[PDB]
Amino acid sequence: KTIIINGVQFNTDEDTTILKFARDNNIDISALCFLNNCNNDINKCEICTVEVEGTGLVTACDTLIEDGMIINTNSDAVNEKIKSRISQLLDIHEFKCGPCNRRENCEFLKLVIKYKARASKPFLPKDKTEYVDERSKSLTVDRTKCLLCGRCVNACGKNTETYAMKFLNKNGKTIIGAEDEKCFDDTNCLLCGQCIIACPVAALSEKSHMDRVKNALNAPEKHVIVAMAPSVRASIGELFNMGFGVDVTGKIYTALRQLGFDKIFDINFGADMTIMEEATALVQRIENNGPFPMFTSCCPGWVRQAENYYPELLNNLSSAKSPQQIFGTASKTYYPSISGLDPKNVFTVTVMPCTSKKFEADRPQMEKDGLRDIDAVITTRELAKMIKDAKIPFAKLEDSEADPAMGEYSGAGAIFGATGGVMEAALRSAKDFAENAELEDIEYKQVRGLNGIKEAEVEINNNKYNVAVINGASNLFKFMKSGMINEKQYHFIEVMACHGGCVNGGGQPHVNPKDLEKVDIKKVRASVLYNQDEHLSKRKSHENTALVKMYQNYFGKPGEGRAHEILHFKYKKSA
Ligand code: 402
Ligand code: SF4
Ligand code: SF4
Ligand code: SF4
Ligand code: SF4
Ligand code: FES
Ligand SMILES: [Mg+2]
Ligand SMILES: [Mg+2]
Repeated sequence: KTIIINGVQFNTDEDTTILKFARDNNIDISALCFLNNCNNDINKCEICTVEVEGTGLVTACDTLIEDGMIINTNSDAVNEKIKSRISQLLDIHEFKCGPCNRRENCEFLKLVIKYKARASKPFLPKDKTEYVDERSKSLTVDRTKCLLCGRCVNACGKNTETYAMKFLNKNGKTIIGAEDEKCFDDTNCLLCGQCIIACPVAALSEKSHMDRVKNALNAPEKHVIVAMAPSVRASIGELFNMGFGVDVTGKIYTALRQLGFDKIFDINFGADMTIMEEATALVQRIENNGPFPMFTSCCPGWVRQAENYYPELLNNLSSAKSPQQIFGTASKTYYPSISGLDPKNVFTVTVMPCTSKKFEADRPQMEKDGLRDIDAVITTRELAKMIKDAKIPFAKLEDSEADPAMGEYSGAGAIFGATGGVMEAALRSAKDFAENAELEDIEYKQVRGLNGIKEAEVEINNNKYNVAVINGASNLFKFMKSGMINEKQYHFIEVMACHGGCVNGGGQPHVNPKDLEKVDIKKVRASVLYNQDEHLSKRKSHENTALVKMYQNYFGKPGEGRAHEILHFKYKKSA
């Protein structure tokens, strides 16, 4: 094929779109509604408009290149078309970037600046209450910012296949939202926040917990613990112009101390706990020849998916609490026993790459004697915002260490944030538990990677067992519906709602689609975790000294008695 673009001749054999071919050859073509290899089929944004000689104006993002095409990407007609579309978007957009949470990384603002577009008449809604939905424990909608680009709908479709995010006809105009415009929590929505990640503007956000945290910090009698998820140390640096794949653990500890948190712990400790319980439970099921399979339960998105689509699997879920909740429980029980603090004055805050964690933390039964396991959950973005608001020079901070009591962790706990990490850690402990030995080779590279469905045959003590890692909610649906679950007998199955694992969580920093083309964000974020695992002395959860001390001195033997009674949570289906 011979393609003429802006007077430049190309000879190619590729069968692709104008947009992709142009961007492969460093030709600038703007785009908005195009993301995840699809656009808004109904109301195309037409920001990707180009001029094809003989045909007229076309959308580059969904138009294949053809031999003889003469394309102009920067003609006056094209620019006036694009500018017109952007102006029409501005007509329904509250253009107040000042207090906006996407001010520093908004795509729409970049487009407005680029094409110098102005609204025909500024959209200044006086009461935004009709435009805002904050009923959810995880997600919030601000339709004064919504461009109706459909990116959240497509992302929900491709990531979860639930289509919990839909186009709706409200009042006679189109909005996006949950089924029947209900609160997302009350639908089949997983609260995974992939829709947020896909959003180019501030229309979709996480349910803020920053005020809980601030009020707790400023409350004289409250002792505020903070603990960050595995993924946070591999991600937040992005929001401080430090680049991708940068380990910023120590800087985070320092920043948290400067924020005024009273205790600095780590969720990876909780991960080691979860492994302590779950590996024990797995060995128990192995020696009892059942029941099989056992599913992980640490992902609240997956838990909600099971609740809403496969309740019969609820009794197959591990009873071990997630690292977050198990850490919280221990923070309300064990921690006061080694600190002298009044448990009621303890306020436990987690930092998560996840929006669903907010819902998990606010589950009614996630408490004991009137004390919440977790009192607040802030996302990576929220923590970054809190750091910036405090004018803390994050990139220049010196490394500090976490408080040891519930802050030490192994590499096994460290790799939790990546798909297949929980599986690998769990196997590392379970083999040692079952064989009553301390094995050398602990790396299970078969369960790693971005493959949607991963399988492995592991040999434990005498026999062989089948494990599966489900990478993404849509892949859970595929795994179940295709009957892959019935092809063989599975014994242990990991499920993560977000493809790539928690490193690609709904509470993670937004990334420019261009940088998304430049960088494999999932592998790069996971690389930090695996690198931490490689260079750590202890690489098994049961080799965690602080954790071993905690079990020996307080909880006793895992998987039973005190440990089972306090550190476990069971989901029950309804009759
Ligand atoms: N609880 C918990 Fe987890 C741990 O440890 C996080 O904190 Fe994850 C991450 N990163 C998130 O959110 S949840 C799913 N299990 C894998 S990792
Ligand atoms: S969504 Fe973007 S363009 Fe709209 S107010 Fe916020 S920063 Fe400005
Ligand atoms: S919420 Fe965001 S992603 Fe969804 S249609 Fe509106 S602007 Fe697009
Ligand atoms: S939170 Fe997840 S399941 Fe719910 S609408 Fe958004 S992408 Fe879909
Ligand atoms: S994979 Fe991780 S970030 Fe995504 S919903 Fe599950 S726990 Fe949250
Ligand atoms: S980016 Fe092509 S129609 Fe929206
Ligand atoms: Mg299309
Ligand atoms: Mg305080």
